[PDB]
Amino acid sequence: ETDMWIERTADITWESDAEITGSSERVDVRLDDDGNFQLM
Amino acid sequence: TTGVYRIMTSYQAGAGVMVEGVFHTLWHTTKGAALMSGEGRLDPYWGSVKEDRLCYGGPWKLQHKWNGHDEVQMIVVEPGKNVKNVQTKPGVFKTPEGEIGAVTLDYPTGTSGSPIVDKNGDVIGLYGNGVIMPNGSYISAIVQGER
Amino acid sequence: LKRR
Repeated sequence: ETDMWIERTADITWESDAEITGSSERVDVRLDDDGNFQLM
Repeated sequence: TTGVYRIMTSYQAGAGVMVEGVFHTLWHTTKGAALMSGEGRLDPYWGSVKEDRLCYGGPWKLQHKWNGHDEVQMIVVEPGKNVKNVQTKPGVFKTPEGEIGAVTLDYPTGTSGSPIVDKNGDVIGLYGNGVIMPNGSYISAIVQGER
Repeated sequence: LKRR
């Protein structure tokens, strides 16, 4: 049996008042066969 | 029912979105475990370990991607908190198959699978598979594939 | 780490 479940919490929407944060970085990476990104 | 969901196991293991009757998350949040829902048990339909994507109830429905021009919002599904959106201009992971939009947003483990949306409120991908930079900063891919 |  599974011990996991899902619960709805919110609509999918854009919030006009959202805080703006973060930066636009540019990084070389490879994606390995088990789904891990690796820095190059 | 279409919307944003928490994945529970109680504590929050991750998040995802229901769109067009299909539940979408990152592979690593459940590892393909079945999910109980208000509409009964959901079984994994398609998954890719390499892409870290997984959907339940039918094929991948999310058809939109980052346009490479605009800011995006993450609907942050933090454990123990109401959702809140944060807006950011993605950078990129540079890979051989093209660039992948990437966001410098650092939230708790329970937040993997939180959706990233464009200005039309369409889901362009999911948060929580990325890299740690040498200085310790986290950057997630906007994780997405074709519908 | 690398995932959330």
